[PDB]
Amino acid sequence: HSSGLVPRGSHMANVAIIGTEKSGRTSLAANLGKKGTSSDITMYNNDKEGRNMVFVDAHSYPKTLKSLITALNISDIAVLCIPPQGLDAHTGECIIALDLLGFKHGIIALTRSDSTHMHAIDELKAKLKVITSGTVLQDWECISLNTNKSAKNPFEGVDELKARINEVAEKIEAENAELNSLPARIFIDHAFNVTGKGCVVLGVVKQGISKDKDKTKIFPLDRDIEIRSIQSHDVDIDSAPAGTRVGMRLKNVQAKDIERGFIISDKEIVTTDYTLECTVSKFTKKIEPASVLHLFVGLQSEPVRVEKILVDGNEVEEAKPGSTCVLELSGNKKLAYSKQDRFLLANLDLTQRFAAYGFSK
Repeated sequence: HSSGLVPRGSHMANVAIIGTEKSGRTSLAANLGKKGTSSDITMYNNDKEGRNMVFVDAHSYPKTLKSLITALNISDIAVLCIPPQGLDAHTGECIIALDLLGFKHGIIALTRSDSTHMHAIDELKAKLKVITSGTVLQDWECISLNTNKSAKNPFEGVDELKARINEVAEKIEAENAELNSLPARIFIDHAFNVTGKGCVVLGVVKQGISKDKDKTKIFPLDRDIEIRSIQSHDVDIDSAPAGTRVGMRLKNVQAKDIERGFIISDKEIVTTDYTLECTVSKFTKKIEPASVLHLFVGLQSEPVRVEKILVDGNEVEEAKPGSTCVLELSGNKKLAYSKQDRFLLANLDLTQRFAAYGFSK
């Protein structure tokens, strides 16, 4: 039994459209759905074509990492846009980020196809088979396409991209369904006041099934809240299973006290310090005590200091690129997380800024 006249269906996909400067990312996202919420990321909704699809354009990357990492941690499928001759520093940084995230499901869009030739595209596909070997991208399809209605081959490859997104989406729907039996968690990416509605948050159910009228909590505030209604693609629903992009009206909390990164759930860890078992990228600088990193967990991102580095429980003066270590980290702000949440560490002053992933010890 469910609300309304026709069940939602577990038909949905949340897709991140990412990549380097001048890669056709925004034009692709903009031609795949209707412009919705827009901050440092922009949602393009499309519930007109079978799935409730949300495409998130990380338009503030490469300027900021938060734009990219937010788009990624609310999405289940990544479309990495690489333009002709587009093997540059940011395409490399995106590949490294996806691989440090263990991001399973994606597609390479070889954009701007009308600006290039088959034989060049075949050479770039060959190249990418190399760069992505032994990474999570290794078996991602590369689809050549453009979004130029005036080209000789207008919108070639867009139908093929969409068909591959739907194939991957079907696999993710089964994976997310397995998570329905877990306790609900919802990650919030936006919060605002709505006249006559009060506190509304937008987010995605990460696991479990969130139900209308649930009495639960919000973290890191650690405050009791009630879910007054859940909306998906403009329609109120009684329940929202894992994977569902939601808008929720909340009782007992004010939008001004919520930030992107807050979590609705019955229990989360809240700390300002972290002890992480980390795997350091081969493509970063050795990590040293008392140095500065940026930490991302869920949809949160804050500066941290490395207090202590251990290898085999013994304290060391460095963690080399491409090594494993424990990092004791300290920070100012209280963050919420559970142990399943992958942490990413960055050095914002580098060229390739991603340093490591880790999990709470």
